[PDB]
Amino acid sequence: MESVAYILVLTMALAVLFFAIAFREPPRIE
Amino acid sequence: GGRDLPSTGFAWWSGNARLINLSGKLLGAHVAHAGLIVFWAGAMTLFEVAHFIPEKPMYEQGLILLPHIATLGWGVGPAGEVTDIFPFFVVGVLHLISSAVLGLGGIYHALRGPEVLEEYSSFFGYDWKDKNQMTNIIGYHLILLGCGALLLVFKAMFFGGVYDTWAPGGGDVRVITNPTLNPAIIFGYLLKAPFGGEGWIISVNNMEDIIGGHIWIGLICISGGIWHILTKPFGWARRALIWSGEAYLSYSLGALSLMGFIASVFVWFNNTAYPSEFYGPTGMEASQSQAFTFLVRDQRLGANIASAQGPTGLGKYLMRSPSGEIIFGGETMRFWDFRGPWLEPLRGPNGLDLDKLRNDIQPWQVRRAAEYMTHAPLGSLNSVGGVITDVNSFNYVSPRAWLATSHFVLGFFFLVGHLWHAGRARAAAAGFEKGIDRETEPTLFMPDLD
Amino acid sequence: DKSQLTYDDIVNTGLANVCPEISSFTRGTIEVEPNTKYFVSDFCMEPQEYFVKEEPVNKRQKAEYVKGKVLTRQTTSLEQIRGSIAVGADGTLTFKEKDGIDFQPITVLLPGGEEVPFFFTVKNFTGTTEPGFTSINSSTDFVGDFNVPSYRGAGFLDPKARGLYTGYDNAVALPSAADKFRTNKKETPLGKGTLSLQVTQVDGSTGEIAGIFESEQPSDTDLGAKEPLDVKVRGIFYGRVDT
Amino acid sequence: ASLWEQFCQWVTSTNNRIYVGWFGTLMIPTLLTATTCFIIAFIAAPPVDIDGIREPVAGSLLYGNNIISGAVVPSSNAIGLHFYPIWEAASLDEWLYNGGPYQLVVFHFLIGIFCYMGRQWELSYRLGMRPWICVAYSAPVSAATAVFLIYPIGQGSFSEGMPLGISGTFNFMIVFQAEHNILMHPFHMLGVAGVFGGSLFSAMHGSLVTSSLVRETTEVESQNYGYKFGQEEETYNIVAAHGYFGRLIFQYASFNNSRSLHFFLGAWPVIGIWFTAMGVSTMAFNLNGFNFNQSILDSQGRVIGTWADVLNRANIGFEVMHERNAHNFPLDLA
Amino acid sequence: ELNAVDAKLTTDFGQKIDLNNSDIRDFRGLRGFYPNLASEIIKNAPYDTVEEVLDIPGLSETQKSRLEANLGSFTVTEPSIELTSGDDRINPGVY
Amino acid sequence: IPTTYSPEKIAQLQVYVNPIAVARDGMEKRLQGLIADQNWVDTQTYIHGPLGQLRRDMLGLASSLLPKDQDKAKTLAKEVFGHLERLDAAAKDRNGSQAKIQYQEALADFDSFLNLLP
Amino acid sequence: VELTESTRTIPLDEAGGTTTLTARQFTNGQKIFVDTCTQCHLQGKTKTNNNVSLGLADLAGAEPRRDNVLALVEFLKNPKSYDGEDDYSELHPNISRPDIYPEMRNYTEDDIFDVAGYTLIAPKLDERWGGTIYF
Ligand code: CLA
Ligand code: CLA
Ligand code: CLA
Ligand code: CLA
Ligand code: CLA
Ligand SMILES: CC1=C(/C=C/C(C)=C/C=C/C(C)=C/C=C/C=C(C)/C=C/C=C(C)/C=C/C2=C(C)CCCC2(C)C)C(C)(C)CCC1
Ligand SMILES: CC1=C(/C=C/C(C)=C/C=C/C(C)=C/C=C/C=C(C)/C=C/C=C(C)/C=C/C2=C(C)CCCC2(C)C)C(C)(C)CCC1
Ligand SMILES: CCCCCCCCCCCCO[C@@H]1O[C@H](CO)[C@@H](O[C@H]2O[C@H](CO)[C@@H](O)[C@H](O)[C@H]2O)[C@H](O)[C@H]1O
Ligand code: OEX
Ligand SMILES: [Ca+2]
Ligand SMILES: [Cl-]
Ligand SMILES: [Cl-]
Repeated sequence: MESVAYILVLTMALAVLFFAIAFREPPRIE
Repeated sequence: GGRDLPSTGFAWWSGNARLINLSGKLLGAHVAHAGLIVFWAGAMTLFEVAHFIPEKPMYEQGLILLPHIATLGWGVGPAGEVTDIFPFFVVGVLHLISSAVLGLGGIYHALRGPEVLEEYSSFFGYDWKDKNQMTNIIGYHLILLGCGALLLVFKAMFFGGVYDTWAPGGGDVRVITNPTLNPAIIFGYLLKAPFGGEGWIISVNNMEDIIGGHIWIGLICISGGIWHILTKPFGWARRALIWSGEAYLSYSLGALSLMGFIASVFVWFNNTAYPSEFYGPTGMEASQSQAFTFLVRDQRLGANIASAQGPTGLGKYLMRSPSGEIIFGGETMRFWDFRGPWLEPLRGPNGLDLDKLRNDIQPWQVRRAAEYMTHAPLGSLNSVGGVITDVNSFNYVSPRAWLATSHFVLGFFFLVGHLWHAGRARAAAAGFEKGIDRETEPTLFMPDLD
Repeated sequence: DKSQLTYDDIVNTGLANVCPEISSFTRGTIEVEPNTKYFVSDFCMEPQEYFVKEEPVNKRQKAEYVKGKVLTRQTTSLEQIRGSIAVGADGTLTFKEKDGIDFQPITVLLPGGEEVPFFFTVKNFTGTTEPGFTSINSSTDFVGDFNVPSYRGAGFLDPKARGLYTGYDNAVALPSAADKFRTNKKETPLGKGTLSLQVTQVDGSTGEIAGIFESEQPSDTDLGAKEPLDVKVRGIFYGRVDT
Repeated sequence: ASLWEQFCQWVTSTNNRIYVGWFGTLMIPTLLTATTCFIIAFIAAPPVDIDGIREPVAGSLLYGNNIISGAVVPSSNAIGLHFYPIWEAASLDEWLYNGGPYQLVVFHFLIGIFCYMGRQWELSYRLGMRPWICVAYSAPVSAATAVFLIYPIGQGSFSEGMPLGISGTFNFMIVFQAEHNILMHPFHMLGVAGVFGGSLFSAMHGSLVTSSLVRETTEVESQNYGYKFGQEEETYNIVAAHGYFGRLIFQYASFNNSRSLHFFLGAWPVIGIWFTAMGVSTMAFNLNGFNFNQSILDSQGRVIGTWADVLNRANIGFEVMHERNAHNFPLDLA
Repeated sequence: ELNAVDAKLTTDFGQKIDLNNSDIRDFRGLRGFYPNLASEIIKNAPYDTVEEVLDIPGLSETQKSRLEANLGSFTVTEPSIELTSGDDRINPGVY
Repeated sequence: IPTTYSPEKIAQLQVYVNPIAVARDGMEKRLQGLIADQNWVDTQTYIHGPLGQLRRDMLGLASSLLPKDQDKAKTLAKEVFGHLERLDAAAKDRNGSQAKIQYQEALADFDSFLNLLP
Repeated sequence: VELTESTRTIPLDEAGGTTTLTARQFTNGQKIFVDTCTQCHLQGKTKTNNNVSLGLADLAGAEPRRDNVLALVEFLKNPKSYDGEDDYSELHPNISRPDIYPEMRNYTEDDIFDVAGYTLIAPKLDERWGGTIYF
């Protein structure tokens, strides 16, 4: 059942990668 | 002619970049470097001859030029024995004297000639933007390259032949009388997969194939030379390419990187144009030799080498390749595509034939296998032979190993040069090689990404 | 279907795992004496269909065979086998296997994910016919026994470096529980298989016989770790009986 | 106006959130293919007969591995350098057994990272940049090509390529040392100089810039809010950093030109990783590290050991136990 | 429980050279045996007793005299398949 | 300058002529049947196998011969090697007639080389 | 200690005769061993056949025994099998066949004496002389 835990933690990292690219705070010149 | 950085904008470590628009000095640098190349060829050949024991194998003595001369069929007989020391010395002496001539010429053009050749002659004067003159120089160099390929063909066909490692009776200097002019064979060597069992052009296995390909290469190069001399670049070529000296340098760097990679693979895998009598066995040859040597030894001890199963269930000496051919067992299963003149006598239509292994193995094949197995291209940087766990008593690194390693490193660094010069050529033709203009910084006029 | 094919024509095509066939029908016989020996020159065996006998959780339900797909590539054929055929005083025909490439390790995949490695072999095969035979014809049928040696040799090492004449005799990774495992002791016994070679096509002018075979044998035990499954191999064979 | 020119303008657009470009038109399919096959194989591939001796190695998570031990196992030694796509297998299960996923992932990954380097050049050209970021990226690319392609080519089998896993990488490194003595190879030493010095100089640069930050925040908020994105002015005092560093060592050991400092920061680990990529690529052809074993003898002739001899004892212990069931002959020729 | 060759090493296989199970390398201590006479001994295995090793066909007077000169180095045990399968008596993976 | 076969010279010759005699004997025993049966695979493996040291042995013989019998032996050996090359080419082409003609030419040149020996 | 005379004193024949090499003879025999022997006999093993190694027990077990100078010289003129029955003149490097082994056609008789002397002295300088390939 450890395979579920490994899949969850890898999926959490990949979801963090998606949300950090797609939904970053936009860099604004001001 | 600027020779300082205030007068050129190039620092001393980029100082040959000051030669980009100075044609006569640039010609002098080239001729001087060419002289360096011919100097190394001559002096290294003289060194190799002076450090040559001719009754000893060439691959045992750290020689890389004498194998090249011997492959052309100079000073050698059957099985690569050196009959005459003199042709190697002649090749060395000729390069060394021509290098003296070339160095004098390079130093003249670099230090006393016209700095720019466009104020002296329209034939040697070249502007990098002048597409017709650069294609003329391409055409000249192409004609002479085709002549060099035909000179190799003339040597193999009308001037005593070349070393054929596959010749009946053993390898010998033989005259190629029937080169393959068939375009199917020659150009299907180009369509073969660059992978195991196919090997692209590295798998060229006979001197007839090599010589026919060089006739085709000479014809192609002479035709292309006459082409670039008679035509201007077409609109697709002018619209796709960068037309500048750094660009042409980087194109040549990419080609050189490709050719260095191909030469490293060629000397590592091919034993036809790089015969094992001169360059030593390949890694595949030595592994197959070890398997064959212990097959012969255990067969002499009475072992049934066909029915002997190993610890894993595969045969200890003989097994099947993934397509079913009868091949040597052990880790050498990976080298089952190896072909060599000592092993092809024992190969049947289905692979290694049992009857030939049982009663057709000659003592010279046993000797050759033991020599090749004990001369595997494995060695420390300090030239200690064998596996790296061996102690220090065997002074050997294969010339195949040296040549493949050197030319792979050169090919990589010339790919790096291509990238550096292709990028700089594009940046300089586009005008931003010196940095971003502050007033017209391009990103400042773009929409935000999010 | 090769005959005149060069190794360059055959290489990487998979035809080297194919046994040669008879050129045409040529349905004839080989006339044999009452009490002499003949040599079989290059006996070949191409396995084609593979079945593993199921062990159900019940102990009374019929076991049945299930087809397996071959995880190894075209490395499944025996070839260049020398042997002998002896004709008996009653008339019986005794095919005896001497040597050659007479074993191949083969892994077959079963439905459900069970990979079954086994030692497909014709090693020391002795097979006999019915009595009253005077010619090797389409009714000739050598049924007999062959030796199936252990798939892993006794110098093989398991992933904890335990084997039979080499390796540890205990689980060294667990030092206080090193001798608690039944897989510490390895064993490479000799199993038995049954092979039937039914000759279906004979060539009289060349001494070429061919036909089908059905063989039954155990599978790998991995040096005695698991019970061997029953493997039935169906295929075709070819040979040259020297007259 | 034309449909092709509209497609060319979309492909080469700097307004794409992720730049595509012509190198990206090769990068994205190859990298997505390699990523999908790697994830599926790392979770659920069946065991792979890497040594070609019918001894399949469980590499995936569903077959008993964890994250550390899991790997996409290299293709079979029986395959060697042979091209092994899916359509060259009789079934998908055979392809999985012989290590076809490794070949698929590695080939599409290598094309993808070469196209990543080309795309880095492409975007630098479209943005009006100088073009040599791709040259710096060519050092990890060369190292990856050395361990996934060049070492298999020189050794003659894709089974010799680095496995796509953590413990598989450790296995590759240990077998590399036992066979090639990579620690004694000066190109690996230059690589260690590259990575140790790159981390050193990263720490130096970062610590000096953080040390010489101009006061633009209170003591409450984070000092990073003293920098505004797209500000014209410098966020730190380089002259103060140079005064500190030329008193820490001596005056002429410190950079004052920031451009020379950043060229050095780029060039040091890149040249080190280039050299170690070439070291692995040259030990592909068995040009191994230094062999100083039994180099010191006494006057009688007896061997006096050095640290290289103890290193060789370790190398022998690694070698005699590696691929324990794959060797049938006395020498490990390749 | 001991495996098979450990049980053999408990027997006289571990003290001297067994004509049914011992490898060819074990015959090197006997002068004039390796490789020819040892190969003939391994080829003509099994033997019920030690003395029928002198009954091997093809034995010249020198081979018979060298086998009689060193008959006290030999025993016979039951031929074990763990040491015999796949020609381990010629090459057991030891160099 | 012996001008006759010395008692030590024939003995020194023997080391080279024994592989040459073996090659000649196997040429009139194996190769003829291989060519006659259209066994081109076995023909090529014979001329590259047990004939695989014919060149070295013949040239060592022709050099180790009498001081005035070197050149004729050398050119007959080269003619033998040329005929064997053309026979190899014919066997690769699967040409029976050319292989037969080249085998006969090789046999004639080999017999002349044998007649040159003392 | 030094390279003493007891280190260079080795059996000369089967009858209890001994010879003592010189320092120059030992150096020449070592150099010849590096140049021609080590490609298969590195550290006293034999990579092609480690059943027949250059260890002293291996040399003593040959027929006749090869733990003396004259026996090693005779093996380097006319090599045989380990039991002395077969002919290895076409299979082991030797001085009687310069046609197939030209790397040793420039070795004199004293060079064979020196390399045999080194082959007898080198086992008492290395304890791993004549062991397993990986030892
Ligand atoms: C193959 C190597 C090579 C070659 C052929 C050249 C060639 C050239 N370089 Mg150069 N360069 C090189 C490597 C090379 N370089 C390297 C590695 C660096 C980095 C340090 C430089 C940095 C550099 C700078 C900064 C400049 C050049 C310049 C030049 C050009 C003129 C030199 C000059 O006028 O001053 C003359 C120098 C001397 C008179 C000193 C004496 C040197 C002589 C020539 C030694 C060789 C003689 C030889 C021993 C005799 C053999 C002849 C025969 C009898 C056998 C010239 C064509 C200049 C230029 O761009 O032109 C406008 C310039 O500004 N280079
Ligand atoms: C790639 C090499 C190369 C190139 C393109 C040039 C080009 C030039 N040279 Mg130069 N030179 C070179 C190498 C080269 N040279 C070498 C190696 C030397 C040493 C001998 C010289 C020494 C030299 C001097 C002293 C002078 C020139 C001059 C000139 C200019 C006019 C020459 C002319 O048209 O007269 C007509 C051309 C001919 C009559 C062609 C004759 C055929 C040649 C010379 C012989 C064939 C070469 C060879 C045998 C064939 C193969 C080469 C071999 C290495 C494989 C011209 C721009 C002159 C100059 O400075 O301009 C004002 C000048 O006075 N050169
Ligand atoms: C080294 C000598 C040399 C050099 C420097 C040139 C240089 C040039 N040639 Mg020329 N050519 C040569 C030899 C040479 N050629 C020879 C020997 C022939 C006789 C066959 C020709 C026949 C020829 C023709 C007919 C044309 C040129 C053209 C050109 C110009 C542009 C070509 C281009 O854009 O490239 C790039 C090519 C492409 C973008 C097309 C796609 C090609 C694919 C990508 C190649 C795949 C290779 C693959 C990756 C590697 C695997 C190897 C194998 C399987 C092929 C350029 C200046 C063109 C020109 O401008 O006319 C004057 C033109 O139409 N050449
Ligand atoms: C194709 C290139 C090449 C190859 C394959 C060889 C191969 C060989 N050489 Mg040779 N040599 C070469 C070029 C080459 N050489 C050149 C250009 C010279 C002139 C200097 C020589 C002068 C020479 C001599 C005098 C001798 C040899 C010898 C030998 C043999 C033993 C090598 C050895 O142990 O040295 C040691 C190995 C090294 C010192 C490795 C050096 C690694 C280099 C420096 C890497 C370069 C890094 C990179 C390219 C720098 C730019 C990267 C940058 C972007 C950071 C061997 C067969 C010896 C021999 O046996 O003769 C019979 C001998 O004594 N060579
Ligand atoms: C024949 C191919 C070729 C040619 C004609 C050029 C030409 C040029 N390059 Mg390029 N380049 C090339 C290949 C080539 N390059 C390759 C293969 C690489 C990858 C390494 C590069 C990377 C490169 C960079 C990073 C730069 C250039 C630059 C330049 C320009 C000036 C360079 C100069 O003055 O030399 C000066 C020479 C030196 C300062 C000495 C170099 C010595 C190196 C570092 C070590 C030598 C190693 C060698 C193997 C010997 C080992 C010695 C060891 C034993 C101690 C010039 C037009 C400059 C530029 O872009 O201007 C337009 C520049 O910045 N090139
Ligand atoms: C420009 C320049 C440069 C360059 C230069 C160069 C690159 C050069 C060159 C040059 C050359 C390229 C040269 C040469 C030479 C050669 C010679 C001079 C020779 C010779 C000869 C002889 C004399 C020989 C002899 C002999 C013989 C006959 C044989 C035997 C042995 C002997 C050896 C004795 C530099 C970088 C510095 C920088 C500055 C500028
Ligand atoms: C001698 C010989 C031979 C022959 C060979 C041949 C015949 C060849 C060839 C070849 C060829 C004939 C080639 C080629 C090539 C090509 C290339 C290498 C290319 C390319 C490319 C490019 C460079 C392009 C680029 C681009 C693109 C991609 C698109 C856009 C535009 C541009 C331009 C950017 C043989 C092997 C048989 C045998 C042995 C020897
Ligand atoms: C979403 C994209 C596609 C995902 C990948 C494709 C589906 C593959 C995974 C399906 C999920 C698990 O699917 C199933 O897992 C089990 C459990 O290990 C595997 O089962 C395997 O291992 C188990 C024990 O480890 C054993 O019974 C046996 O060795 C084998 O059957 C099956 O072979 C696989 O079919
Ligand atoms: O696979 Mn992976 O590692 Ca290269 O070396 Mn041989 O083969 Mn296998 O043993 Mn050690
Ligand atoms: Ca040697
Ligand atoms: Cl092996
Ligand atoms: Cl391992």
